[PDB]
Formats: sequence, C-alpha cells, structure tokens
Amino acid sequence: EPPTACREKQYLINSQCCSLCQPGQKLVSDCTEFTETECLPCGESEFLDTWNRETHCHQHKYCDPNLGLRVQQKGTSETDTICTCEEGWHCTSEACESCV
Amino acid sequence: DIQMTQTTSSLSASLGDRVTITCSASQGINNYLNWYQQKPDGTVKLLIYYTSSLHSGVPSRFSGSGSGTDYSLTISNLEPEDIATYYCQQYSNLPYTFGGGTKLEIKRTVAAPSVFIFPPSDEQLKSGTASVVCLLNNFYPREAKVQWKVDNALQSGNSQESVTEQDSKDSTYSLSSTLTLSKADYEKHKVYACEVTHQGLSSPVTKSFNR
Amino acid sequence: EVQLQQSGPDLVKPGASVKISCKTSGYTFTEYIMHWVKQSHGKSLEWIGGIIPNNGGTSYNQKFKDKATMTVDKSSSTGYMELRSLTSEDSAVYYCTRREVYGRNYYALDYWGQGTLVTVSSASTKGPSVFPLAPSTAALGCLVKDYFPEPVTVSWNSGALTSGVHTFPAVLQSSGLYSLSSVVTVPSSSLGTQTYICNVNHKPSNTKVDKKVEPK
Repeated sequence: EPPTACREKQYLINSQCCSLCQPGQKLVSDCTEFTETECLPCGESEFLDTWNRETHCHQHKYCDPNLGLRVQQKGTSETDTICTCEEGWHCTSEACESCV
Repeated sequence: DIQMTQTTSSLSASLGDRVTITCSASQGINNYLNWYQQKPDGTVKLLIYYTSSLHSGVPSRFSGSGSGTDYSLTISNLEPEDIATYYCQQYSNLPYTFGGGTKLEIKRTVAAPSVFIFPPSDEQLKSGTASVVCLLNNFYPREAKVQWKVDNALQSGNSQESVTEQDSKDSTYSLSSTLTLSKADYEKHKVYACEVTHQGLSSPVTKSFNR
Repeated sequence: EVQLQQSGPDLVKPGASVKISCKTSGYTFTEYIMHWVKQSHGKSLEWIGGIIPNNGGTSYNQKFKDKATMTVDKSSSTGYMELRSLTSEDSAVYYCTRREVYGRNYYALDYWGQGTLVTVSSASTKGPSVFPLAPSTAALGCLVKDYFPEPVTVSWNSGALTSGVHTFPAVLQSSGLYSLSSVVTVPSSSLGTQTYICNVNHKPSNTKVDKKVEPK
C-alpha cells in the first residue's frame, strides 16, 4: 500500500511522502526514510509565500524609480515587495506599474 | 550530531497547574521533532510528532509549540498520572538524537506514613540470616528518616532502604528499610524497633517486636 | 492491537555476543522501519539505528557501527538486533520501535517495545530465595533476596491482587546480589478469608516461586 496521495502540508515522491518546505523556505533535498525534507531560508531579497517543494525562492518585485514608482511595502520571505507611484500621478491599475 | 538540550532535569508542580518543558537544539531543526513520555516503569509512549501533532490516545492537555531552535511541551491541568520522564527527539539530521530528559513529579499535601514492622521468617532464620524489614506506606514528601534500634541501641550502616516511584493515583511514596543480621546476633538481642521521623508526624513514631 | 514483544532479559559474559528480538503484530511488518534505542540505567535514550524490511537497508549511529547489527526475518514478522564484542558499557535496556515508511506518520516512532535488559557480567546467574512478610488497615508482603542479575517480576494471586501493592526497587547488598521486597495493604478482616500468594519469576535462572503468606 504505497500511499496514493499524501497529506496537506506534504508531497509525494516515488513510493514516499515528505513535508513541504515552509513559507520562507526552498527545497534543497527530498526526504529520506530516516531524515525529513531539507529546506533553506530565502535570504535578503527573495521570497516564497507558500508551503512548497520549489528549488528557488522568487525575486522581490522591482519598484522602479524611472517608471513613476517607489517602495510602498518592503518585501520579506513570506510576502513580496508592494509597489505604489509618486504623488499627483495615480497608478494605472491595482498592480501599479504606469502613472498620470 | 545535533545536541538536544532539555534544560531542566526535573521539576514538580501541583495538580491542575500548567507545566512547560523546554527543548533547545544545538542548531535549527525546521520543526522536525517528536516528544516521548517514559513512565516510571520504563514504558515509552509517543505523545507528539512534527512539533505539535497529538498521537492517538493523548489528552487535549498536551501540546507542542516551537520553531527554529527552541521548542516546548506544555501540559495544562496537570493530572496525578502525568508523572513521567518527557524526552524530545530530532529527525532533521542523522543520527537521530534525544534530550537529556525532564522528570515531572507531583507536588501534593503532606501525608503521613502508615508504619509496619516485620520479623524474619522462621524459614529464613533456618538458613543463617535474619532480615528485619520496616515499611513506611503511602506518605509525602519522599524525605523520611528511619532509625533502627536493637534493644534500644542505634544502628550504623547495617541496613538499606529502597523507595518507590510516585503513585500515579495518590501521588505518594512508600519506602522499605531492611536490617540484615546473622542469625547469631539476632538471637543475642530482644527488642527490635523502627523509629520514623517525617514531616507529617509531630512526634516520631515507633514500631517494635520481641525475639 | 499493534504490539512489539521483545525478548526477555539476558545475562552474558564480556567478549560474547547476544541477539535480542522484536516480534511485531497487528500490523504489516514491511510497511514500517524497525528502529533500536539504548538506555543505560538512569540516562537518556540513544538511537542505535534503523532497518527497512524490503531493501534490508540500514542506518547506524556511528557510536554503534562496530557494536550493532540489525536484521530482519520477513516471514515471522520479527526484527533482530545483535550486540557483539560485549563489555559492561553495554549493560542497558534496549528498546525497538517503528517508523511508518511511506510517511503517514511523518517521522514518529509511534509504538515502542517494552525493552530487553541486557546485563553483562563474569558472574553466574543466581535465583532468589523468597520469605513471607507475616502480619498480626493490615500490611503484608514477601521478600525476594539474594538474586542476580536484574530483573525479577512479582505479582499477587496470579495478577488478581493489584490494588494496594508496592514492589520496591532492588538494592545491591554488600554480598554482590540484588534484593527487594514487595508489600500490599489489605483490610484487617480479609486475613483468614483470603489466600495471599506472591508469585515471583526470575527469568535468567529459570526460577519461579509461589509463596503463601499466613499470619502469626
């Protein structure tokens, strides 16, 4: 009875079940029959917002001086940086890249 | 090897208190931790796996927090049968390693011992020896002084004591002192006596017999 | 239920080997890793190693690479462990436990053996002598003297009497041997109507004894 489907905060490789990595963490090495899934911190300016078996953390969005933009909220390992424009310019949508 | 430190070897608490037992790891273990419970008789049960999940039978009272390097087992509403040694174990990296242990005892009201004294069996005397055993039954706290008195004179290290583990119902101890003498010396003397001093007797208690 | 039934206690000389045996049931032997754990008297748990039934594959704590050998017999649903080159550092309790291998239980070692006490000694075994502790609310018991090695198991009325019982830890006597008493409180009046017999097994010397305890 190798399990068909695993548990909520765990994935399946081959015959065996493994914890996911936590938000703020990337997969390094899959779980063994002895040790559990080896994860790692995202570090300075990347983020990953989810229980994940991902090999790289995503890059904090670039909040771009020369498209009318600055850092609204600093990103962190769980979150992503959030972008908002400079003043008399209102943002062209929620996601906020263009500005008049 | 990841060194797991349970920083408190033992501790005692009143029934219905909350106790927290701590386990830190020589380095981070990303929550990869179980908690075990060894009762006084040496049976080991799983309590909590992956930092905080209760195993099959375990009461709601029990719960595991922690992260990174520092973890906690917490028993809220302490019950008389929680007495055990609690042990944490890591599975982040081989070899699997365990904490030193944290022994949890109950703080309870003073309780005075029933005392009893037992002459040697006829049968044992036949063999050349005389064991005289005096029993202190169901008392608290564990500290008790016992003095043996042979026709009113006080013994030097010719007797040994043993004490039970805490009762998982009445949270009490019991203790046996045993005076061992060659059949010879036991014939020599007449009055055999057990004098107990204990935090729940105002004056010392004695039991005695004759032969 | 699921149970793991380790072998009874073993007394073995320095230099020798000993093999102890976990025997499983209520569960599928192949779906869980057999793990072995050591506990020296009054110390922590140490992990020795684990073995997987289908691979016959193994992980061993380095502390035990030259001590320990785990094997499996898939047919009887039984794991073995074998300690070799014995010294007295090895006198201890040895527990088996299991880890569900697919991962339903994460890395929970979830049900444990009762332990096997390995005692490592030059000395011959030796069975206990057993002497009533007579009475005149009312205490009585029975004294288990001059045995080696640990341990000894003491029931009353073949298991029926349990309420009231205490069985003290063994102490070493200057003689070299263990001794221990086992008492019970019963109510004064039952002396006369009830037979009280302490049943004393000492596995390593095939010694059993059932001593009645009458009043004086």
